[PDB]
Amino acid sequence: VLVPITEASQLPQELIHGTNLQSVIKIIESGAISPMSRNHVHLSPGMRSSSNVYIFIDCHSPLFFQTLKMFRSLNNVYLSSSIPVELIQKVVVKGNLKDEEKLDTLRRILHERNIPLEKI
Ligand SMILES: NC(=O)c1ccc[n+]([C@@H]2O[C@H](COP(=O)([O-])OP(=O)(O)OC[C@H]3O[C@@H](n4cnc5c(N)ncnc54)[C@H](O)[C@@H]3O)[C@@H](O)[C@H]2O)c1
Repeated sequence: VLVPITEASQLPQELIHGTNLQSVIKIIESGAISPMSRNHVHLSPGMRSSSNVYIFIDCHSPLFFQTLKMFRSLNNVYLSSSIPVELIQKVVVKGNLKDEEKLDTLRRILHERNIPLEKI
């Protein structure tokens, strides 16, 4: 069962969507993190073990609850409506030597949208 999240005071300190480098490029280019198979986008308070990309949602955006409908399951996982990339606070990628070309792409699209990228 899910309960509603309607006030910023209920948002954790960070809200993270774990993914890989190929999805985060598709995410930025299509303009939104979409629920896909599931009915909601799954977010971890701050994931698949193979997730090397971490998308931080800006929990302090004045437009947060005008853009997302937010829920929380009893085991503390946050479920949301489509998240526009413009609500993305920061994208953190664990670098792999094999993905150096994709990261240059990610660097450009994120700058074009003024989303900061951090490579660890
Ligand atoms: N992703 C997280 O950080 C997170 C948070 C908490 C728990 N979980 C757990 O993980 C499972 C959910 O799987 P999931 O979160 O990987 O999602 P999912 O299994 O439904 O797979 C959807 C995939 O599509 C990607 N995607 C989203 N928007 C896209 C777009 N516009 N273009 C291309 N790709 C896009 C997502 O990043 C994700 O990799 C559940 O068991 C859930 O409890 C996930």
